[PDB]
Amino acid sequence: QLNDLRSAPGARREKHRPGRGIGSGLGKTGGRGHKGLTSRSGGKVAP
Amino acid sequence: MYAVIVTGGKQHKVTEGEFLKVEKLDVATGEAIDFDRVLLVANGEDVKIGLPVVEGAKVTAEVVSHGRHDKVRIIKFRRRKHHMKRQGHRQWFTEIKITGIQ
Amino acid sequence: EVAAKLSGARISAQKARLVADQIRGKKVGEALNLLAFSSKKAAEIMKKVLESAVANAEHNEGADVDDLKVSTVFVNEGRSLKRIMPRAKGRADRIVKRSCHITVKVADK
Amino acid sequence: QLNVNGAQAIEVSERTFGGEFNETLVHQAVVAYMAGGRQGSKAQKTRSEVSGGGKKPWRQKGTGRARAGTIRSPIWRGGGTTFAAKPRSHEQKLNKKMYRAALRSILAELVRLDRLVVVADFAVDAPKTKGLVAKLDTLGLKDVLIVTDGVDENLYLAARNLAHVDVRDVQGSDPVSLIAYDKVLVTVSAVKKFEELLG
Amino acid sequence: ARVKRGVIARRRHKKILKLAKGYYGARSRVFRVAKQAVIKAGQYAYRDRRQRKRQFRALWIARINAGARQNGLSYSRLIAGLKKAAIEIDRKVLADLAVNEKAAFTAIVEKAKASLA
RNA sequence: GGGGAGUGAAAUAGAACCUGAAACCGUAUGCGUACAAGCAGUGGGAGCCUACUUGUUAGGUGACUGCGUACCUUUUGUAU
Ligand SMILES: [Mg+2]
Ligand SMILES: [Mg+2]
Ligand SMILES: [Mg+2]
Ligand SMILES: [Mg+2]
Ligand SMILES: [Mg+2]
Ligand SMILES: [Mg+2]
Ligand SMILES: [Mg+2]
Ligand SMILES: [Mg+2]
Ligand SMILES: [Mg+2]
Ligand SMILES: [Mg+2]
Ligand SMILES: [Mg+2]
Ligand SMILES: [Mg+2]
Ligand SMILES: [Mg+2]
Ligand SMILES: [Mg+2]
Ligand SMILES: [Mg+2]
Ligand SMILES: [Mg+2]
Ligand SMILES: [Mg+2]
Ligand SMILES: [Mg+2]
Ligand SMILES: [Mg+2]
Ligand SMILES: [Mg+2]
Repeated sequence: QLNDLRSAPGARREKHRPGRGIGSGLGKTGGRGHKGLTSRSGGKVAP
Repeated sequence: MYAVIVTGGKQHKVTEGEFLKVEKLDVATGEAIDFDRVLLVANGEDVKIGLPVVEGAKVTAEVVSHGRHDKVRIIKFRRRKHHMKRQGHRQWFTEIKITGIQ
Repeated sequence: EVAAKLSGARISAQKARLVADQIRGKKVGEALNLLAFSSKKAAEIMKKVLESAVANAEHNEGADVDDLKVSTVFVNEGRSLKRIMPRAKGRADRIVKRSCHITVKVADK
Repeated sequence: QLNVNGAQAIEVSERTFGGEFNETLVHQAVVAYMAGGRQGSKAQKTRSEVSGGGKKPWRQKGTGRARAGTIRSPIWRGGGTTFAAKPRSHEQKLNKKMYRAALRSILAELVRLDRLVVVADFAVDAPKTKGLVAKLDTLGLKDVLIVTDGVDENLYLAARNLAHVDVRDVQGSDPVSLIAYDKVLVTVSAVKKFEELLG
Repeated sequence: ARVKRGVIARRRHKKILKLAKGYYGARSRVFRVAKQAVIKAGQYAYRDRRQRKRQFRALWIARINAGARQNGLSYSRLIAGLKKAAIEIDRKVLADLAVNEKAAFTAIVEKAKASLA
């Protein structure tokens, strides 16, 4: 049945969204920290 | 006719036929319960107290029902620090009825 | 009991409360006299509503005009017309032109 | 083995039919097939494609309002979506071995659950839906998938108007139809066709 | 697939405002002031579950001291007299006996005196 | 502009017309407030009113009383 089968446990993850809520863990910042070059749009250190 | 029985680490002012809510104990509904931890027994004006405990005195009770009462909320909020946490709780209890004070 | 409404009246809601509370709970015999000599604009509108309410009881029912007592009077707020008014140094401010809904209710009890 | 309705075993290969059922592989195969059938037809509008919004509404300082740079900004009402999506393809790369292994896995559960009905031959004489309905009433099947070595014209013109019956081919079947339909109707000409295609 | 959030936010706003009812002024009818009144109320509710045991303990001690001073002892000496033996009656069921069962409280106090402590 | 009478299944579908919430503004009944000082709540709690199955049960008020200087961001640090 198409209504029954699923993937194996651990094969699929949920793509955690930064910036939603505060219990999610990535709230209000998205894992960027605080002021600095690596906290803003296009904040890419050159390789 | 009033006694002082220790049930759940605390004691209560128990009379002959009073309903009482007590913390949950491993026993089914309707079964009889005996308390051998009575601390003072009084009957009219004749009052006696236990040396560590009153000897020979018993209080017979039976379980009326079980359940959970009065859901309370827990909020651990920290101002200005980006932290808040919520939790619920319902403590179990056991309504008992008192039959006689031995 | 019977009621009468005036949905859409030029006078604003706040100004008409001070006349409504003056007659809420009186007899129609002196309610018409208080508004017949009141100095406010709301008195003319409210007496026109009250006489229509009395006429409704007289015609649609067999209630005499003597036993009627004005029971419930409340003035709500209706649509407000928005228009601008020029002011100093180029700034223009918005002016609301308010209205009200007057509901006079008389009872023969 | 696959007992045909004419009371004759056939002795299929045991690698295709009668194998371990790895459900994760089947889930991946059906997800990839169902995503590949989707046409990507979506076009929102960024802040660059919305008409207008060229100049600053007001000065940087001295106005008292918030710092606005263009009318057509995502924060503004009539502005464009901040992450407007151009049309794109939805196609997952499924390996040729992986696709065939999913067929071999699902065809085993079709035998185990007795969803697979094998017949000596299924063919209609003239195009007529009620004739095919009567033909299927002989087997007592409803909402059946008909798989044949070659889709005849008469058989194809029939069953299009029929509600729950669909006709496919061995090189036209998919992982989705084999699981969706309640019963699968194969022919002895088709079970041999799967031998060289799957194993 | 556009999702409009005008039906699920109302449920949460009404849920907060239901708990925030009975408060003065804007605290029970505007969401942005009601949420603070709920968070602060929950914090006070959490702290007062701890403080309740302290406040009742302080009241029972005060009542037992008042009941004992009428008999001829002090609370500090009364607890010592009880602890020379093991009478093991809690403050909750000593303040109840101090008020209602005055004869039983006197019968406890005389035995505490007899303990000589 | 209303009160009737009629149409319609339904006019609180009456044209400013399906549903029609929130801010906002009123009218009714219950309770508390004019000797009492502050993030307006929380723990306790008298009296009153409504409800019952007639109160070691239910709901609304909360006199009084201990603690208690809102949320977000920036910070070594904020009621600030
Ligand atoms: Mg963290
Ligand atoms: Mg920041
Ligand atoms: Mg820094
Ligand atoms: Mg950094
Ligand atoms: Mg000019
Ligand atoms: Mg204004
Ligand atoms: Mg442009
Ligand atoms: Mg330019
Ligand atoms: Mg647009
Ligand atoms: Mg290929
Ligand atoms: Mg009719
Ligand atoms: Mg309606
Ligand atoms: Mg309607
Ligand atoms: Mg409208
Ligand atoms: Mg409709
Ligand atoms: Mg409407
Ligand atoms: Mg008011
Ligand atoms: Mg003051
Ligand atoms: Mg925020
Ligand atoms: Mg500084």
